[PDB]
Amino acid sequence: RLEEALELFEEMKEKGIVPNVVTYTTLISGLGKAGRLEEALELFEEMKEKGIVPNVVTYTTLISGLGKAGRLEEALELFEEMKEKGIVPNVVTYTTLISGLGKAGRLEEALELFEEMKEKGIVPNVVTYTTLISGLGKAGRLEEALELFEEMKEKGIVPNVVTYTTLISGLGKAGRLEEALELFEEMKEKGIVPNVVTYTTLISGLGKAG
Repeated sequence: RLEEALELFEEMKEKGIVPNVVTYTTLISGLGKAGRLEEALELFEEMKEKGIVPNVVTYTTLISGLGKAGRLEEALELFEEMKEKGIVPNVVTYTTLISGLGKAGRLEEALELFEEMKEKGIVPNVVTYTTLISGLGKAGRLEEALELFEEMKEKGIVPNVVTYTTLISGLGKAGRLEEALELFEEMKEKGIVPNVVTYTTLISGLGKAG
């Protein structure tokens, strides 16, 4: 009921009443999910200016939408600022961040973020994983992409088609046909349908040998 809440908020302000950090955090959350970013920004400015101290939720909602927007430098600004004010970031902040840093080809920083997130005792997820592995493979760092795949399984996370297609394509280009094979089999074991790219690269390598 976000539009009603807003009407109420305007009526509140009009009769000269002080907004509370809670009314602000909920408004920023609703505006953020509603995908209407900039409005959530105006509200962040009223909030900072009126001296209200934001929670971890205002920061996470903003950085999530900021990342999807592709406004990485700003999202980062926030992330750092939040860190200063002692607000300890959750899994989503990190995920949106590394997802954006990967989409931005700023890999090693995304790496550092992952190591930091693990250091702060945060739990990486299937999104943080598939994104980091796809990032490593896309940059030709196949070896690491592998290690990370393995450790991702080691934590019981089930990869999806992307991590597979990317690794198999890389292994196929690389000439490590045997592993690309066991991996093809393993990815069938889990019942997922392979991609056209996997098939063609596989037949191409399988063909060029034996």
